[PDB]
Amino acid sequence: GIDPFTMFRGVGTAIVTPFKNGELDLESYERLVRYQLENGVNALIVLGTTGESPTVNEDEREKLVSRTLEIVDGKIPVIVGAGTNSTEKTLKLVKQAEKLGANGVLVVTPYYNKPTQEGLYQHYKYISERTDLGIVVYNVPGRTGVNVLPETAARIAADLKNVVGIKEANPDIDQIDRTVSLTKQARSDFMVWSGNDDRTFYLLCAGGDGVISVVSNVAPKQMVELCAEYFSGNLEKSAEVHAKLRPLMKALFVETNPIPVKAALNLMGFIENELRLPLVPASEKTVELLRNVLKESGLL
Amino acid sequence: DPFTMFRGVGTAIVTPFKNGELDLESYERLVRYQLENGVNALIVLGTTGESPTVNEDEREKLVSRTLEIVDGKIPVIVGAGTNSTEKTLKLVKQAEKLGANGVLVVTPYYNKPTQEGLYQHYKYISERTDLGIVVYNVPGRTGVNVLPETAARIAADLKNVVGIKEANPDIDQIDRTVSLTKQARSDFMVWSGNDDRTFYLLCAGGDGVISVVSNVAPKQMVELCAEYFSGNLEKSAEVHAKLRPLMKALFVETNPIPVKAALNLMGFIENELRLPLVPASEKTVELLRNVLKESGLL
Amino acid sequence: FTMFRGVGTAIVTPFKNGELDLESYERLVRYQLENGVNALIVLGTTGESPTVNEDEREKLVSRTLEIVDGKIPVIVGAGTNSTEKTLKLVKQAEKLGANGVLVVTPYYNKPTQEGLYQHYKYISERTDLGIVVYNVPGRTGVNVLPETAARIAADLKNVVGIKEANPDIDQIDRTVSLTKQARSDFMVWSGNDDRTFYLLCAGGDGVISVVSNVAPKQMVELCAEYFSGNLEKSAEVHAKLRPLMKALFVETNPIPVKAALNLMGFIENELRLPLVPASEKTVELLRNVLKESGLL
Amino acid sequence: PFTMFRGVGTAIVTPFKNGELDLESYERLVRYQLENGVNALIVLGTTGESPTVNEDEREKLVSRTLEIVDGKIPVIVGAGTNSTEKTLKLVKQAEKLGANGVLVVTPYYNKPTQEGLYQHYKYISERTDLGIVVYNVPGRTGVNVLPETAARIAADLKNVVGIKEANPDIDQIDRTVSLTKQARSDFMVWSGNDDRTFYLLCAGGDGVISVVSNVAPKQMVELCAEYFSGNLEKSAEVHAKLRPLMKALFVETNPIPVKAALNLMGFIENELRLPLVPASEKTVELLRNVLKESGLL
Repeated sequence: GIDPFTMFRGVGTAIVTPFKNGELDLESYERLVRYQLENGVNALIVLGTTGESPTVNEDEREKLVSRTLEIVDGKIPVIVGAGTNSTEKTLKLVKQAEKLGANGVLVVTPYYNKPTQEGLYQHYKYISERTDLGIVVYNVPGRTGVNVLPETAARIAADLKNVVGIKEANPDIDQIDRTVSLTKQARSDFMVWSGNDDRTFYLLCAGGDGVISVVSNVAPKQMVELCAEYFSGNLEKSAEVHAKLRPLMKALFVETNPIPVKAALNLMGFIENELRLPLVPASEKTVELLRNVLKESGLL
Repeated sequence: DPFTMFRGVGTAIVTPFKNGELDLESYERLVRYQLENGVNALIVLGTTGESPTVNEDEREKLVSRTLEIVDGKIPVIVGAGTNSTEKTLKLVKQAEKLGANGVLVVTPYYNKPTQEGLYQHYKYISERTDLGIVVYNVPGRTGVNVLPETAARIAADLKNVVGIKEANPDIDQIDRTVSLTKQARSDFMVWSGNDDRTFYLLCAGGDGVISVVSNVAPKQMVELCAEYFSGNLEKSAEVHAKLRPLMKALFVETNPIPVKAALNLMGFIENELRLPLVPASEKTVELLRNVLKESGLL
Repeated sequence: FTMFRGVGTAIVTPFKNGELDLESYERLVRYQLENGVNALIVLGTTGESPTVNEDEREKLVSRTLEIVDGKIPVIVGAGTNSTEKTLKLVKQAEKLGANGVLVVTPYYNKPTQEGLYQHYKYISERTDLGIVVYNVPGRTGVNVLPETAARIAADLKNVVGIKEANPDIDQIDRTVSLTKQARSDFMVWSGNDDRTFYLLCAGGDGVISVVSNVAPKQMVELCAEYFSGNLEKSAEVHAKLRPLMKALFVETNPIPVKAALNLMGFIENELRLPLVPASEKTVELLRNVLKESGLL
Repeated sequence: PFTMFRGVGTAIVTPFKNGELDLESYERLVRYQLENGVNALIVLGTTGESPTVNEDEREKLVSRTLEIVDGKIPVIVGAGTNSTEKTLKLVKQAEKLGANGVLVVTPYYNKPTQEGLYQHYKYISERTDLGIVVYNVPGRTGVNVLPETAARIAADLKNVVGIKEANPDIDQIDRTVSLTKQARSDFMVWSGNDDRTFYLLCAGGDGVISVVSNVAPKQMVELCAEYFSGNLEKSAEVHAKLRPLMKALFVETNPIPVKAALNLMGFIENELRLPLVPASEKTVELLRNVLKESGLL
């Protein structure tokens, strides 16, 4: 089976997970979700890297996913980060998300253990055969130590009907170009979304479908506009939007994400600037950089 | 406990599987092969032991069986780190309860902590456990590199941290990790995390290796270190050069895929792994056949 | 008007019996002019500038200029890692009647960013010929920072543009953006065939090409579709050309392209040491790709 | 055999003053090298700014070097370009001037194939009597000589005496030493990075062609000499003590920092030729501190 509502185009926000006094801060979370919804965002990715999946426990995951679904109420698909480096454990998280009523799962290539390409394929196949959710492959070699080859992504697209697309966070334009080209040749409706905000414009140019975004946490309307202008055939306006957002795109990565984005959302009054070890709050220099860029972007 | 402060070879031992379960009889044979050949420590449930796919119940069985066989002859150090500081503490406590002599704690992978984050991660754990802790740096797998200055800060401040397994292959890092850590604390241990860097890490002033190659060639890796420690640098270098083909072959695919194929060729285990890992290709198996034969191991 | 838009072909320097093959060469120039190429770059990397002596240089540049008869710009590779020698080469180009010079960042000696600025400044002030900065860190060991490129753009009016062969999309993006903010009319051409489409999307002006040696009409088309406002057709030309773009770099350029031009009957497959002719594997690949491509 | 030195070969700078060779300062430097026990001199290497020294100056610099040295140690002349034809010419010029050997860089910028590199050195080998030193420096050239390629060279071209290995990867260092000496037992492998010298010696190599020895000849000599004497701990201690200076000399592209340093020491004018320019104030201040710390100032 499969859930086609996961086949979104445009911006899917990899939303942070707000904490306060060491627990989930769902009141702040709800404000953030509504901020996304009110600003034209087309999907919500919960418990991705940006949402600190490594440090959110099982009971917290269920609470956060359920609350998200309640707020969203079917307006846009809700896609849940649910991948580890164990194929068995990954299936368990996928099934928990399915049980909760999620539309889809975002499933990272196993990190740290560096599986072969055939291993990656078998990993997704095992999951694909045991769920009715739409599955999004998540490639981010900088974090995981492994890169899904475009040919491997294409084989997945052809064989695993459950897998609806891929979040491509390898910043190499050769990879972006070939991932878009090969997967869509294998299956014409396979989606390819940028996993890098600053690659979005070029991934659209390559023939892709949008972005699963960090920037949209703080600037959803602008990221939406970037994509919307492109799809409208207004390449020049899309590029101008991309240009305008550049300072913010870079500033959100001067330290490991989500450290800067949480500092920025705290500056804007949405959340407490609290993360879980081994992550720690942004440096004073990062915070000063964000303050200036946000003010210059009219967000503060 | 100075027991964990081993010099020489600590074998990062594989976890044998058969028909989807732990193969503890094969594991016992491997452990005895290690003991018979003079290795100075065992590291259980490291990367080579497929820690990501071995469940909690299996971890208990595997660690208990190891201690039963080893019977206090050499330290048993248990891999017990995740990318969550809270969960890592839990794993370390379980390891303590099991009777581990120490823990090997990988830098959090995938979430790319800052240097202050790495420090705080080890400080949090170090202050809350009675066991010796070995920092494990392996940027190629984790996405993060512990700077030599950060390792030195850890050595100076965290008395519980007994040393570092340094698997960053850059000789500049190797040189500086050894130098800065031992300046911070004279008996801070530094072991190579790469078999083919062992010789140079020894030259840099380090203490040995936590090894993949010793799963199949324990005696030769022990000889490499022993020749060095006894003042015979050129003989150590010769041992190194003779092992180089085997050292290279064991990483032509992601470890432990080749080492399990090798141990299977040698009759020790079934060639079985857990997804997302899969058995070695025919090309890899053929290479191992040749290299193991040349080495006098087949 | 060295400010060309579209395709500027980095043409190979044909040899035969260890001497310049000026006969084969002229055919190739015509092959170029017939298919709407917008410029010619002579004695670039692809033209084996390192192994072509000064007399050959002169004979080659003059023969080129006579054939082109002013139809399109002739831009001559004239750069070494010595600022003083580079000037000598640039003045020579200027005297033979070149329209512009392609000046590679000093290779091998890894100058500082200030060093690169003073390098182009010194040359720029002692010539009245259009200058193209040429950045290709993979070969030279140095990368012109976009901010350095933009400082060149703003300060040195003689510097007309940059050939950007750093394949990193981040660099491509920033080079285009900063230099054009510094100076609206500053030109940025791709130095990698397989980056052309993206460089165009980035606001660039075309490509100084290797592939165009063998498929000039297609490269021109790739650009023309883009300039006309047909982004999708352009991307398709780009995808269709992908096999050939890759095949031409399976060994160090121009080893593959010369082999290809030989398959197509244009030149003899001869290079000068330390370059040697393509392997059999390379040749077989090229034969297949060229056929699939309709060029053989 | 005279060319087959062990220990320190100084890649000596080329001094300039008011735009011309400063042979008077150069002679002072050469004497500083000899006095401090250096085992060879490499002239017109990267450190000697070979790209910007004209043909006439090359001759004047080489001739003066041989006159001062008068056969005490091998004088090896940097004589390689990215053109095989031109390289042969420079090699012949060096040979006619009386150089004891030539240091021949892998062709830079045109990225030759492994076979091309082999044919490049074969072509030169068969056409001169001088000992040739292969110079591998991928960071500057864009090409890396494979250890297997260097071993083929060792086996085949009896005229090639050794290699200056400036690829800083310890794997490459290890395998270049290992494979070349297996091909030919007396093939020399010298480090082309000061901060790799200790490890290259441990690998079984033969010393270093050095930048640091320009300012600290005796210290670099001691590093190698302690190792060769079987004094591993002492060699390691020299290595550790030289770390600050080794790093400071490359905070900007060599020879920018080493010229600033020699100028601080009063040996030369701080003048380079474009596209090189003098060291920044930050670099100058670091060198001052590091040199005083090292007892060189």
